Amino acid sequence: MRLLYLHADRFEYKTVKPALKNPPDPPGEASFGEALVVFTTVEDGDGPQTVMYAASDIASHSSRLKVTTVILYPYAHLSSRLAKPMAAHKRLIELEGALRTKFPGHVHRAPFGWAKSFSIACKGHPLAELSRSFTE
Amino acid sequence: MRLLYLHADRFEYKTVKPALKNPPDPPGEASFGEALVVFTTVEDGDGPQTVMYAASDIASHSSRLKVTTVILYPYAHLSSRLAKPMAAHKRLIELEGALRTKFPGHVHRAPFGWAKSFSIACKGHPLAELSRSFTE
Ligand SMILES: Nc1ncnc2c1ncn2[C@@H]1O[C@H](CO)[C@@H](NC(=O)[C@@H](N)CO)[C@H]1O
Ligand SMILES: Nc1ncnc2c1ncn2[C@@H]1O[C@H](CO)[C@@H](NC(=O)[C@@H](N)CO)[C@H]1O
Repeated sequence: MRLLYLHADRFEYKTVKPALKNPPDPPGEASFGEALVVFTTVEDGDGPQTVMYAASDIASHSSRLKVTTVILYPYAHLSSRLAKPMAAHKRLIELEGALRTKFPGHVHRAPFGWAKSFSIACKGHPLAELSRSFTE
Repeated sequence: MRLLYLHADRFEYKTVKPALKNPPDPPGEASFGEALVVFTTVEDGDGPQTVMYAASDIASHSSRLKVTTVILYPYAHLSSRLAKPMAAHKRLIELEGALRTKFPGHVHRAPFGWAKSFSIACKGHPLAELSRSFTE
């Protein structure tokens, strides 16, 4: 699993056209104030262990940043070892649930498999932009 | 070399605090209308060949998108095989020059080694977000 952590002043996205056949999530759109935006690429052989490590790390980083909102944003582009879409969707769902056990604020998982426009205003402090890798 | 191609409606950045010791570029800030934003991670053993492949690909993608502005945005986070900063700066400079030989519009290389805030409004069409890897 490869993550990009962007500490945002604001974030918004809107689903456009699908990028699968039947995307597994409904279309939709959402916008946020200050949040940690976590661009999330599920990799082959990401499993339950990987999910728990990533959840714990997002929680711990969020805690030090003092953010109360985390966006889990499915993203195909951070890796060249992708999990298949069906598995990736499932791991993203589990990540979202595992995060709620570890982090007390708002957790929003964006729709999987839709093309989306988005807008972010990313902070420029030293911890505002970080990458993480998790394996098992 | 690992690239992320974001086809933006608008992009802006502002340098905040440095992230090296003496950053090699001056501080500053800039904003743009529609552009291809190319987040660029220089990897160990990126050389002149790599630069020319990447330049040609950015040019060709830009051409099909019909964009007339390319932002080369130094980015440390897309890879786990980074080139050292001094080499990375040099390759980024060469990429910028090699791009001008291949693409006829505005080329802007953002300051290397500064922390920066930024804002992007990224399009949601099917080619708006792509990743590339180049080696030699
Ligand atoms: N292994 C994986 N990890 C995370 N997300 C994945 C995935 N495989 C498929 N996706 C999702 O399907 C859309 C098209 O591939 C993907 N869409 C996107 O990545 C857009 N935001 C940018 O192109 C994404 O929703
Ligand atoms: N191998 C490499 N490829 C591309 N850029 C590189 C680099 N090594 C160092 N940098 C630059 O130094 C800043 C801190 O590492 C980096 N700053 C950034 O990556 C911020 N935009 C986000 O943290 C970047 O300017």
